[PDB]
Amino acid sequence: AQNPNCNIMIFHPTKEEFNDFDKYIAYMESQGAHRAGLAKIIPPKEWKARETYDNISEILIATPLQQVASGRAGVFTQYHKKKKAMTVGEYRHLANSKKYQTPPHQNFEDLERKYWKNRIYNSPIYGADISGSLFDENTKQWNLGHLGTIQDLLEKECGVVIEGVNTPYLYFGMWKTTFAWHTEDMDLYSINYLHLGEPKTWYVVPPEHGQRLERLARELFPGSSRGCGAFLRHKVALISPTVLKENGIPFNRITQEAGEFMVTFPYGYHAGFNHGFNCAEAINFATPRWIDYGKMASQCSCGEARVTFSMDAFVRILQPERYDLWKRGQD
Ligand SMILES: O=C(O)CNC(=O)C(=O)O
Ligand SMILES: [Mg+2]
Ligand code: NI
Ligand SMILES: [Zn+2]
Repeated sequence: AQNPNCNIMIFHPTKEEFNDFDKYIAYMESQGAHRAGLAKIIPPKEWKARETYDNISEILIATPLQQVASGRAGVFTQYHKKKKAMTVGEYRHLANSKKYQTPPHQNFEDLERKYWKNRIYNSPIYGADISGSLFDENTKQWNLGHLGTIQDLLEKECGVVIEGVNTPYLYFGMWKTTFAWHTEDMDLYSINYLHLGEPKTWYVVPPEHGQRLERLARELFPGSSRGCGAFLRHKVALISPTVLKENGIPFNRITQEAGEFMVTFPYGYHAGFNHGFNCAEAINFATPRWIDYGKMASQCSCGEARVTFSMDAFVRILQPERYDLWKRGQD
């Protein structure tokens, strides 16, 4: 069995290996990459996503989200308070202001210590989930707006043609902006490219151990757990590495820098934070190996998780018994 300790693997494809996206994901899995739940891909030195980032300031962040925490430093939830629209140039100036900027620090480990000690006492503003792409249309390799769609994969594997579309999303971050513990919708893969700016630190639980994280989360968030049998789908709960280690939950950590891709694998729980002003692009995708995960994925039916148009067909075809209850949650 390849990668039996479920370590995060780092790949350095050549320009020739970077041509065929599906084939390289399958290669990474042949080496056991998926057992970690997360892998890093460093593009070949010849590759670029676009020529420059000098002309992005007029992108609009229509609904910036202020991430307000409740709880204790290692075990907290966050809610998202909607703020007035601002441009990327306005948001970058805000991120760099004395109120929001990254503090002085020694290295990534010192900054991680400061994040976990102090996150709850601040409310950073995240420009998340913005439909769009920063890949140049002429970038032919690993262009997140030109991937094979999940609807086409389902059709290729299972023969059923379905409605829906699959497009990327931009994330503009600042110091302490936070992504809560989650797997993807329908336990899909994700791919995330850090286009510019400061790093993003990730935490991940191997898919084979995801139920250990879920049982801890039910213990730590007991009211939320009574409210919903899949409340991590709400994407609001945070648990620190120290707390994970105290409770024996297997996990790994890695820091992504500008110019690097991360891939999350089906049912790989992940969480993390941004180091300072940055911009990432991410999209979900599927492979043949995903189908069995999609069929078994938990679902939120309490009404909180509210998701995209295209998840309807995935539930309807892969989980017909759950469809009626899930759809009631959506309506
Ligand atoms: O970058 C973020 O805030 C969150 N991204 C992801 O969870 C992902 O790419 O799957
Ligand atoms: Mg612009
Ligand atoms: Ni994710
Ligand atoms: Zn729910």
